[PDB]
Amino acid sequence: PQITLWKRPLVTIKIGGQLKEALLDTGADDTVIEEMSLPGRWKPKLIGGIGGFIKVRQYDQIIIEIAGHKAIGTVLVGPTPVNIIGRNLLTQIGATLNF
Amino acid sequence: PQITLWKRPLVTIKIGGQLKEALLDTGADDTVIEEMSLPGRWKPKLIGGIGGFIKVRQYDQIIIEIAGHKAIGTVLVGPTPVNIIGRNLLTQIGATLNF
Ligand SMILES: CC(C)CN(C[C@@H](O)[C@H](Cc1ccccc1)NC(=O)O[C@H]1CO[C@H]2OCC[C@H]21)S(=O)(=O)c1ccc(N)cc1
Ligand SMILES: CC(C)CN(C[C@@H](O)[C@H](Cc1ccccc1)NC(=O)O[C@H]1CO[C@H]2OCC[C@H]21)S(=O)(=O)c1ccc(N)cc1
Ligand SMILES: [Cl-]
Ligand SMILES: [Cl-]
Repeated sequence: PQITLWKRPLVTIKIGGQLKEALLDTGADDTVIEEMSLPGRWKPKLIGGIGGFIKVRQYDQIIIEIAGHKAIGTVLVGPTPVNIIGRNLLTQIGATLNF
Repeated sequence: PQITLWKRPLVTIKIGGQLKEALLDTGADDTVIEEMSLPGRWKPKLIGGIGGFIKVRQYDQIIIEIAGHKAIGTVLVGPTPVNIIGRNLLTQIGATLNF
């Protein structure tokens, strides 16, 4: 699609066999999702935004469907107030900003 | 332009006589920058992100050039780690997210 920005750019995602929704966020370097179970080994990380830092679990090579488009990459899990799709996955679906 | 997301989508911004850069951020409702030169009195506001909530300085009716395009609207000054152009101004310059 072509998504205008009068409201938050939220899309349906599928991760871990579950349908969720997430914000398409060109300001986020990495994808961060609310607490859930994912396969494989994780590594502890910190991410910082407005507000300060949070503790997250880093899982690698996770399959996610974004608005019907498959992407595979790193997913961070932790206490974000909203699920966020960052640039590491937006690049895999060929998302662009246009003006 | 049609901007890919392999690196941060930074663009030139001009406010008054000051040339700066800022992140085009579809995940930000509001535009927030770290400093503006001699901008006068502000109105207090709070905003929240990953991390928690911060006090910012709200300024209305600011004329800002964003990647060559003129916008007029609200700019927040506060402790943001990177200057961000949020949706309140992205809509004025006709930006859309595409995939
Ligand atoms: C501040 C940015 C450079 C970075 N952030 C992405 C950003 O889009 C967040 C994404 C976001 C969105 C909602 C809640 C928390 C975080 N937006 C945000 O803080 O916006 C603030 C200004 O406008 C307001 O509207 C939303 C909150 C306020 S972030 O969420 O801190 C972040 C940082 C690192 C990663 N990997 C993922 C996310
Ligand atoms: C996304 C979180 C689950 C990540 N964890 C953060 C941790 O502080 C959580 C933060 C936390 C807090 C509440 C709910 C989930 C996670 N605490 C926690 O798991 O506490 C456990 C012991 O008490 C039990 O009750 C709460 C969960 C259990 S962590 O994996 O230990 C970890 C630690 C350090 C870093 N940098 C990154 C990750
Ligand atoms: Cl530019
Ligand atoms: Cl002043």
